[PDB]
Amino acid sequence: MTTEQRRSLQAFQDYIRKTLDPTYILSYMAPWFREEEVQYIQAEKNNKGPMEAATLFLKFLLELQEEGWFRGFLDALDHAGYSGLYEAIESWDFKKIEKLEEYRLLLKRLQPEFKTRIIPTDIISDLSECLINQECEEILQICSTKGMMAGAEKLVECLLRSDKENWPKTLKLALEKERNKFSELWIV
Amino acid sequence: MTTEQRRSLQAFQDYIRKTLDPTYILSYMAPWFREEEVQYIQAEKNNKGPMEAATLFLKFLLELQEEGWFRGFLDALDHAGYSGLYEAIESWDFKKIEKLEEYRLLLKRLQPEFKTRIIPTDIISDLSECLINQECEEILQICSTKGMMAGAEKLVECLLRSDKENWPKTLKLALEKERNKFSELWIV
Amino acid sequence: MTTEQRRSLQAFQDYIRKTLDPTYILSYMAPWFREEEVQYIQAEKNNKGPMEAATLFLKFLLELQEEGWFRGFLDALDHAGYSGLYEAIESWDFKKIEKLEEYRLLLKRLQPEFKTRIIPTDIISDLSECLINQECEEILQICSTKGMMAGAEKLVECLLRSDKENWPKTLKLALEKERNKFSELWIV
Amino acid sequence: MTTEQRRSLQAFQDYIRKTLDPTYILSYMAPWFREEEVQYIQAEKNNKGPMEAATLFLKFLLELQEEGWFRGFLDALDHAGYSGLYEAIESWDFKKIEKLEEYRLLLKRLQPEFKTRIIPTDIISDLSECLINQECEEILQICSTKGMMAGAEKLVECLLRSDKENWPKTLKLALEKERNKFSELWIV
Amino acid sequence: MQIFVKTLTGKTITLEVEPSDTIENVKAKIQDKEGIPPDQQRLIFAGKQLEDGRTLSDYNIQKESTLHLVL
Amino acid sequence: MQIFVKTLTGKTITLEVEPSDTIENVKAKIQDKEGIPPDQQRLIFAGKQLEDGRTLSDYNIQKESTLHLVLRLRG
Amino acid sequence: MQIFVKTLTGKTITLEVEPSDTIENVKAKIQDKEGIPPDQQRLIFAGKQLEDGRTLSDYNIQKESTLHLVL
Amino acid sequence: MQIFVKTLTGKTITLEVEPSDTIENVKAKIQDKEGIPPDQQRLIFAGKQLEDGRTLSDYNIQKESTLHLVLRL
Amino acid sequence: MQIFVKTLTGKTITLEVEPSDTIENVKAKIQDKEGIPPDQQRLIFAGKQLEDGRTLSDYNIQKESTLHLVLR
Amino acid sequence: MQIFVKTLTGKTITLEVEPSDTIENVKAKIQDKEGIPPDQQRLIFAGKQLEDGRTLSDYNIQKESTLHLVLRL
Repeated sequence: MTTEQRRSLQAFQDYIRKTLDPTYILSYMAPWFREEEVQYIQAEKNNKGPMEAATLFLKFLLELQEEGWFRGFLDALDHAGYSGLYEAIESWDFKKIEKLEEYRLLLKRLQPEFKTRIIPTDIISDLSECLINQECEEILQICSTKGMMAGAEKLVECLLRSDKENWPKTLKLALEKERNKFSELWIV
Repeated sequence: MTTEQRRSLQAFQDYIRKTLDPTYILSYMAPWFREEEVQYIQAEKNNKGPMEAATLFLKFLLELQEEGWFRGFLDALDHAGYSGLYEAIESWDFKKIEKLEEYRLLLKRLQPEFKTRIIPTDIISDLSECLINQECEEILQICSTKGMMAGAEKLVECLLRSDKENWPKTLKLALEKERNKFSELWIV
Repeated sequence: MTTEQRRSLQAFQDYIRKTLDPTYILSYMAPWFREEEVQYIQAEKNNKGPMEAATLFLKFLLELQEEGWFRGFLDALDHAGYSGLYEAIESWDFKKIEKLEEYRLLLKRLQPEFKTRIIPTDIISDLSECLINQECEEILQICSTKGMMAGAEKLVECLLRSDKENWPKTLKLALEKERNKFSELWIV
Repeated sequence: MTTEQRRSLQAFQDYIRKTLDPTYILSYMAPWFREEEVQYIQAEKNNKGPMEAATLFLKFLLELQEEGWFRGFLDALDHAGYSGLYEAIESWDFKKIEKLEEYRLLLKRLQPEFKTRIIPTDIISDLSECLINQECEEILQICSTKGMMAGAEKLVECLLRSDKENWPKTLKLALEKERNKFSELWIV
Repeated sequence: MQIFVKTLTGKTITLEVEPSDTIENVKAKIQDKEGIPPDQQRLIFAGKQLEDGRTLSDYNIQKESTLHLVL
Repeated sequence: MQIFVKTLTGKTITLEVEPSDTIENVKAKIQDKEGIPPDQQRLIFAGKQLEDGRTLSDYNIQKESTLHLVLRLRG
Repeated sequence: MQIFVKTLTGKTITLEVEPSDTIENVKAKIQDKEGIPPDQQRLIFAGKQLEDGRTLSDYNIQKESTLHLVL
Repeated sequence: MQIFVKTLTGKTITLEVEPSDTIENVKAKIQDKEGIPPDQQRLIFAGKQLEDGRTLSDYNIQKESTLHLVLRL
Repeated sequence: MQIFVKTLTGKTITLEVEPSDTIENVKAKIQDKEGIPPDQQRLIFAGKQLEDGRTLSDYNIQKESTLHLVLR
Repeated sequence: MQIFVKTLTGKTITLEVEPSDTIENVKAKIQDKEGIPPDQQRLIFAGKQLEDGRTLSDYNIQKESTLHLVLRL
């Protein structure tokens, strides 16, 4: 049985990895994993990166034997703030996140001007709903300890990963108030 | 004699794997190991994570022939801050650390509130009494370069690993001081 | 063809690797790299340091099949502030950067004395063309949150990596105005 | 004609491997190896650690048929910062490296106090004169993200591997300035 | 609707409940099944104490959610 | 033209289509063949959710390509 | 002398141009090649929207640069 | 029901008990049988040190299971 | 009670001591075995050089502990 | 003495020279063998671009060292 929904996961992966960082839902997931190997995933985060860490989290997830673990995954996403994935996996329908792929690749090709133009601090408060908490609390720590560009850069990185339905819109809302710049460059 | 007490070590390897990060006692264990196997570890720690690194440290530990190596191991544990563990192996009695497993699973299942609620610094000093030094100067670099959540997350890791007899008490008091939060949550 | 310019690139990799920190060109290279490898380059920077990160960025760079990747790399270099490396690589002629290698070892030999003598806040603005932008705003934040010491030392780190034709001259001009005593200690 | 130096190389092994990290002189050695297999050695460095990675580099070193490989290897050592190993290998006499083995074992034995006592910053500048660059900036990235002891820990690791004739002295000189640590306890 | 309750010993039990039900019911069914008195029971979901007065729907407990019992 | 569709069970179905068809049309044919309603149907190609409105030509589906079918699970 | 039109999705087209050419020329050449009017088209190079009046040399675009066209 | 007790020496001894017995009792059975005092006895099951107060069922120790005894020298 | 003393060369001796014994005792005892005068002897335990006046128990040295000898 | 130069094409050219020779001389000998004018020639040794004025002895280039030839294209 379980194989059916895991298989639904297995075919339907790759949106997950490019949308997900396991560490947060790791904080949530402790009992379903051996206390060990959670660190494998984390060490993979700081070694290879969050995405590769995610695909490893998938490798470990899919092998999961015991019981009830699926709604564990779902609840983990939900309670950590990854919404559109909880939503999308409960309904198995991702169209939203794909229209996101549109705005995502747009940003990726537009990244440098984002870097120079933007001050990651003023706008973060506003589009914070669109981000994870650990996420939000970084950036500021980054541009606090490194610089406005580095911060912004990581901001983009976190944005490309976000599963939130409207985030390009709320972003546009956040700059269309604060000064302007990308208000003329970023459009919907 | 030696084999008997190795069999005693290996008998419950187990606890060790999840209570110890070998790099610190490597700092201490240096003359007894080839540099190659010390280097194997840390590659394992920084790739696979601290536990697997520990279980490997165990494989290599068990391989140790040369005179006095065990009391060497002990002096290393005592001197690294792993005192509460050395106590238990010198008497070969771990009951305390199991009682810990009680309060440990308490945290492990309860992690999210720790994540969001706690500011690791004030309390790090107090349960800095309660943790190993590397852990202590770390978590600072973490919550400094990543932010308070990451620090807290790691704090949980360091606590889950802690061998200190009373550490949940030390924590409970340390939080019963700073603001409240878990004072309404973490009790025993 | 492509292969010639790839191996011709590799022929020079020593200079590139030691003159470049890829994260900036990550801002530019976005559409040409997979996110996996982009984050990897970043994780190698933040774990092992900029040189290995660069060497990996090269390792990944050459692997690019798709067309225009080269002038992509170049435009990224030019537009990122790495101009003068771009210059030298576009003509495949590096003499300038080597004359630099001379003044570079000079600086590294007085680095402690430099570190102690120089106040980054005042001089940095003038030699801003001489550094990448992140390098500039990194260090404002340093000597702000760490101290003047770190600011100067890091100033040296970023300056030693500099690809600017004339930077020792520009440096002498920028310091020879504000104060300075160390002006007698630098030279032609 | 070639086998002769292959045989002498075979003899002076074990001195080589415990003194050497291969990936750097690989950055230099490109034309004699597969562009691949460099990755083998690299994966071995980050998997097994630098020494075993080196003994593999040795396995590969000896089997090399293609022209110029030896003096190529020498040039690789020299230009990579491995000079003094290079000296001894070009002259086939290791006197210095063994006198080093003396001070190397001393440090190995004083490692814990080293860990606690040392702040790897000021000293890195001076014994940056004493080390390979990749290592140094690694040391910094470590204590930047992992804390001061971890950094130092990597510092001792790199020092034991160091081939520089006078490095214990330059350490002592670097230490007698800013007395502050085991300048008494480290003597030469 | 039906959900899970996980003891520290490792044993795992499932309770039949409705979203409108109050923790009184759940604690009571666990009491009925395995014998744990209502006073010492503390159920946790996603690291939060479930309040006796409150119901499942406000706290967002779906079918096949997992509570950890502690005491 | 001919294409492949892969259910979660692993079995593969072979369908005759044209570039002009819109994913809704294909969905209508898959409903017509195996009985799964179009609403509940979700098709994947090269790791992308396929949109009902667009056409196969837009996603560049040539002859003998493979879509993976997924279903809406469940109650 | 030639540079690129990379729809945000996957298509890549190659255009032959001169350093003196104006962005108008490029978009018009894009109209000639792919058939899309200049109206909906937005060309971006290194994260900067290109204005029709300026020229290629003015924006510092050499051979095999990628301005991406996007819409 | 019957279970196993495994010394470090490698020798394996079998104890016949029911889940109702207490680990103290088990330790006492080992004292009465093999001569080892209850104090020195330390029983481990599947990588968990066994508590004296607990019962056999509480640890989910079924038939033909292996407990590891260790002593302190 | 018994302990071990290991020079950096890799060499080894086992010393018979009491918990109350003083480092002077040990250094002289090492002289008694290996011939090195107490003057030239430097003992280190867990990365700390041991001073003549203190005793073994002060430094927490139990049975089969290992001191490292250093020369000149 | 003898040296090696590895063209980007992969060919390895073998040159017969003296330590006293200048990089200019070398480039001219390379023109003599492969025909490439010195103007487009760029030689690198161990990741350093070689300056025309300096000599092999000045660069510590011994027998059987390998230079990489590069061109302007």
